[PDB]
Amino acid sequence: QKFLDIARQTECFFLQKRLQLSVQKPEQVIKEDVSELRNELQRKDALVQKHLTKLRHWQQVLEDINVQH
Amino acid sequence: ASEERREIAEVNKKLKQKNQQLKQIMDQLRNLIWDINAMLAMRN
Amino acid sequence: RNQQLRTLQEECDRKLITLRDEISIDLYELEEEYYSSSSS
Amino acid sequence: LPPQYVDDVISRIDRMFPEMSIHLSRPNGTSAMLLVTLGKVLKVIVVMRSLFIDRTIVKGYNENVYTEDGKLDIWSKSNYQVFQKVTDHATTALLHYQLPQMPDVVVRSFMTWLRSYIKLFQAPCQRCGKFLQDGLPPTWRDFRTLEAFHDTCR
Amino acid sequence: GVTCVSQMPKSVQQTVELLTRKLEMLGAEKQGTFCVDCETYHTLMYVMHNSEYPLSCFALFENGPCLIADTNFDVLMVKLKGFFQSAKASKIETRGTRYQYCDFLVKVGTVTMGPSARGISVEVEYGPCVVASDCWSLLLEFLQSFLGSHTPGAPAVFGNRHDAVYGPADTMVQYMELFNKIRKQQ
Amino acid sequence: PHWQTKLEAAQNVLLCKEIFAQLSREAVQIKSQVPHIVVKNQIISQPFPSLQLSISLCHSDHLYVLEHNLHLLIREFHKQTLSSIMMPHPASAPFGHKRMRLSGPQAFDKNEINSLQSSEGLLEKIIKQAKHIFLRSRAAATIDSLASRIEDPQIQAHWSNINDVYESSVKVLITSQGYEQICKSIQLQLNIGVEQIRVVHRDGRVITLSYQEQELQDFLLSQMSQHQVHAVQQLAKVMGWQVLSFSNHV
Ligand SMILES: [Zn+2]
Repeated sequence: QKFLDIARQTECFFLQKRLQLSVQKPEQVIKEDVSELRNELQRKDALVQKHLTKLRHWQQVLEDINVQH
Repeated sequence: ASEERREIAEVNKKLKQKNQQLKQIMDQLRNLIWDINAMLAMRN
Repeated sequence: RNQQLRTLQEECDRKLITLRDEISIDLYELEEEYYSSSSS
Repeated sequence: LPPQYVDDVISRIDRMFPEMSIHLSRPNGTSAMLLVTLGKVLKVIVVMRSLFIDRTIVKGYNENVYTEDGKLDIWSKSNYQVFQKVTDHATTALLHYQLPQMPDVVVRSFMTWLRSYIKLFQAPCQRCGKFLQDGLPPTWRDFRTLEAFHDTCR
Repeated sequence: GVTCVSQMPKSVQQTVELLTRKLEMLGAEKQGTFCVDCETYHTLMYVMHNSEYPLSCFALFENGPCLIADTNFDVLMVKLKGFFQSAKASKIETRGTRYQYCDFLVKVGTVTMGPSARGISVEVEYGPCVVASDCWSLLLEFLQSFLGSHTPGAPAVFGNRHDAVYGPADTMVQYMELFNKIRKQQ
Repeated sequence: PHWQTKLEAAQNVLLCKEIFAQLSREAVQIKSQVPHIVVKNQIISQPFPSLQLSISLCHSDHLYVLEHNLHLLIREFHKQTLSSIMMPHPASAPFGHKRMRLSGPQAFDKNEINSLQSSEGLLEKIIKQAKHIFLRSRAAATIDSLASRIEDPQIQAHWSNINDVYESSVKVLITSQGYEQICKSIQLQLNIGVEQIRVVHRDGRVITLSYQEQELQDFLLSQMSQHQVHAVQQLAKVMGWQVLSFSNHV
């Protein structure tokens, strides 16, 4: 188990070392930021659509319980 | 690229503006869940 | 009449609680989203 | 999680520990408010939503549990300092046993903690005498090793 | 909750102040003045007018049935005196100053068989729990700081059932035993 | 029915006039360390230094959670009389509060019985609530504002779904950028009391609190710097790095 971790913590270290060196010259991390921010907004709007239809659905029944009184 | 940074700022501004729309929602949703419980807990 | 009126108060409350219940789960999922907002 | 699933999980909790007795009133909407009695030592009311507990009011056996009707009246704190400290410790300890992934373990993890409280007033702490600086007995069980050292003790 | 009533006997009056001083060293706020009163009858029976239970009257026997009755129970006794022998010999009342310490409600007062004042009584009622005998270990260590080298080993009022409610009633049985010793000697 | 609505408005007015009278008598007759003021139709009071309660009958800003609660709270006061609780389950007994009649003969204590009879009437039952309705806001806005102001760690607040008047339950999960799994750290359950908030810290420490908004904001900021230090410790546990001297406070 201890051999598992150290050989793995060394593996990610190599990639992590590349990441910062790969952060500098290319624009890819910025490009991933473009996608991630776009995805985050898309998820935000999708949550809204879930909100409105549910909120509108509740608005109907509450009004319905009022017309019946 | 300088232009790419500008688009990120535009995306951030839109996202930041959308966040303002979102914060009001919680306050309203929060306020409603506050009010319903306070009104009900006092029920006779 | 006192009997029939009490049912309405209990009836609307039952539906009223369910509104609070569903908003609670809806608020909880939304509440997390605002704090998750990155860079803003 | 489904409302029916909540009852099954808690009903399963009662089986493991003979001393604990759990009552499921559910006065509010689909938020179980199970009541746990630890034999005769103490009572407690915990509110939980969708099988994720978020509060614990540890009222002693002496103190009343309801107010004017079957209403559970979770809020009313204990009139004794000892149970007040346990309330905070239960309030704090409830969190440390929260695993976001699994809903079943967190409830069970909290109960074995509460089950460890049956021996209150009778177990010395490993660090100093049973009775501490203030008027409180142990009132502090470690999360993993089940020690008895007080609030002032670490 | 759970209590250990006992007596801790020159300068008997000075003992209370000295004993209170020992209590004061620990630190306990003066939250009132308790007043426990005992009454005595022939056939016997005792009605224990206890403080901190303003309504309860606590009628009791030597070893038998005990009932908890509101303050009006006394009015029955005075009116019922005809068939009984009321106020047969003397009424012993013990009044003292309440010293509630951080949920321990420990009180000490000089028992006064009016107006003699021959004894000292210590009340150490521990509110939290009703379970007492299988919880007795707590009270002793609280005592050891209060009094010196003569801790009462056990109150002896505990019959040790499988599941044990104690409540307030059996405490009055404990008070009577202390009063019995005081009455018997001097 | 036109006659029905006309009568309903009158009944509401007669009840409303009673509500102000109950508050209006209570405010000046008794004192609770607060300077109530009486004007024609406005009972001005100052529960907090920064709050002004305009409970003003209006004849012919509106919370509607405090306003409605008055109408309902009065009934409980009205209900206490001529109720089913008063009557004795034993056929022969004087009329009395059922819980009270079983209190005296069951050896209840000096403190509990006194507490039950010490009901505060009407004004205290609402001022204390407004004394909590807005203290919640000052503690809710600060948490909401703090998330936007400080972006380095992310404050997270999971507000409880059952928060009755005179109490509110909080969750706070102060996690860093996106490292929820690798780094889960101090999360405190803040409790909004009537006068002062109450928190219990993750490690076990209990902090009572102050009531002012500024004091709360300081506490979160102090817990802010603590988490970033804890992030070092968590990485030390999971990174190839090993721990050295730790100083949780100072
Ligand atoms: Zn210790």
